[PDB]
Amino acid sequence: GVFEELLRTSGIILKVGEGQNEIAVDQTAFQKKLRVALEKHPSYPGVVNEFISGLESHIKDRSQFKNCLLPCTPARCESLIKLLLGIKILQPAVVTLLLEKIPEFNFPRLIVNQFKWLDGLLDSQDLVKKLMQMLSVSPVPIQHDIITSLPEILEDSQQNEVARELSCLLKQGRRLTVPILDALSRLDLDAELLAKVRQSAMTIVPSVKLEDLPVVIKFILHNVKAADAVEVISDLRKSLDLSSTSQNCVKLLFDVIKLAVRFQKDVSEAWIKAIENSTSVSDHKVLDLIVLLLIHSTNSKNRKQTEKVLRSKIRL
Amino acid sequence: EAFCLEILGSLRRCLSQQADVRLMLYEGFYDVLRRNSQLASSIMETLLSQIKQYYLPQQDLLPPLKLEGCIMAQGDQIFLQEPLAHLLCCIQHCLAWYKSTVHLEEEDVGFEQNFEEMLESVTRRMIKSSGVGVKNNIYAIQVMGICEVLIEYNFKIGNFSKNKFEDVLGLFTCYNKLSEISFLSMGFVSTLLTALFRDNAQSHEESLAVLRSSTEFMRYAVSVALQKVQQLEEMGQTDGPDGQNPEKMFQNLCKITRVLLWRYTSIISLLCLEGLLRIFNTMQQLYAARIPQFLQALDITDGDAEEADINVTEKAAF
Repeated sequence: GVFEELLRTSGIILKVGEGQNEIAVDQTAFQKKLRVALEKHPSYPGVVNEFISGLESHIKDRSQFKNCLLPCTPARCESLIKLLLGIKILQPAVVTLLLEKIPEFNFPRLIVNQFKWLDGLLDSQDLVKKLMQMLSVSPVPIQHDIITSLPEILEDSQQNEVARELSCLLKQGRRLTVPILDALSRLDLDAELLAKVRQSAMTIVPSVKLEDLPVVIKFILHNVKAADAVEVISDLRKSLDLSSTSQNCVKLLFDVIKLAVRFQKDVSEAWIKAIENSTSVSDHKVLDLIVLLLIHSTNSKNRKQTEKVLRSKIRL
Repeated sequence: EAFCLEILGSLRRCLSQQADVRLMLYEGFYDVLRRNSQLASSIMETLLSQIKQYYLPQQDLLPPLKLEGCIMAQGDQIFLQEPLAHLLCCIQHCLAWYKSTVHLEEEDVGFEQNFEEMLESVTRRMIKSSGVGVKNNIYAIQVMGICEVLIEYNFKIGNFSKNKFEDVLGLFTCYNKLSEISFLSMGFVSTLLTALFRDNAQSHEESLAVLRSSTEFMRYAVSVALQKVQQLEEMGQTDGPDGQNPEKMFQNLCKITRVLLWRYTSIISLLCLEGLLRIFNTMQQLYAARIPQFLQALDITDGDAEEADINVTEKAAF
């Protein structure tokens, strides 16, 4: 009822929805709007709750849902939920709003974009518990959706613990494999939490699909490539390297193998031990020759002995 | 220009993230708000929010600040500080710069607030293994470090003050007590600090003699100069405001060499020996070309009589 009364703070128009009725000011205008009604004029918390309901009449019109994420000329790059959607006292309030946006829902994935580096809130741990909790009632699109955004930008104190929580849940599906593997490409939810999770990674894709091949390979090699992760390479060379659209399958194999071929040098020694140890002599994979094309021939300076093992079993 | 506004507003999400980013930010806020620092208002705003947030400007409390948090115990027993030494030194430097030379946003209102908080930090600090060895290492490194940074802020905070000097003595005695249980944050308060020590006097013989008259703080001054010249001479560039722009390095190098050399030659002297020896090595093997003036900088008053072969011969003479 004081919806446009919240527009009094720094400028909020009660637009039809997708028309982002901005103020001609945004950045401190929304904080002014959650100070004026959401803090001072209607009530300390009471104005917040009444204005929640008062815009909540608008929330059936998902123009004023999805214009929150959408493009439309704001106060002077977001709309109502997304553009001016930051309250630290509204941390748990719009958190309840995030729970309410969760079940019907994508729209929940655009609410995860609304979380995509969400506002630094009252408690990420209650938020992380809630986010993971309402993912067990919904599809992995919402699970991996919120896994993407929290996967780099998350509280990191219960964040790395909740990361290990999902990496304890990461067995039952291959959904959380890639989403973990992003923040298990970015960071480590535990230090050997990372190493144990990558211990999940070896048999983590023995007979995996095409795209799960490049993804679970990016995880199964480049997540945490230690010195002894060179032996890690050998394990993968035994498990899923039976090398087989199909060139796209080769393109993903190459994306993993060659973003790692010149990212960390150890994969050079890794493909060297993948052939020269026990494959570039006895019972060779065609991916052995392919990877030799990638690792054993395609190194920047890891090629001279790359030529030595390149003709090494190439001679005997 | 949404460049700097959106750029600081992006690197806000580097405000506390794993504490290496925190260290580079605590180093680099000062450089951005010095050289390209028209926009120092929000810069001091970011420093002010951060500093008066984790650290506390409260009244009459237990510790002078709130160290409990600046530690890996501020995580999950992990040893990632988010170092109070970093943000403390950054506060003291960038405030000194922006306020005092900027008018000679977070700068001014932060100026009043940081004046209160810094007088509080001085009066409230000086006014007094394996398993928890995490606590000892992290907490104590921070404790000695915050002592050093506040020591410099005071050490320039008073022109001839015996009260400023007394709080200098108190911070120094605290540091020595930290020795009982070091890469000092002493960029010029341990580079123009010693100018009074190896100096002779100007006015406040009582002020300066109450300031340095320990041989504990005197060892702290010589050891700041020693650790510093050595880090620049071989390890890399430098610690504070004057590493990366080596023109500052050569100037302050010529000066500190002048004063340390005087206090060695005329007058503990093992320290002047050990430091001038490390330093002259750094000056032969860092400023190859600049050496033409730099050796002359110690022996000359104005470089208008000779050249560098004249310099080689005459400086070998001296």
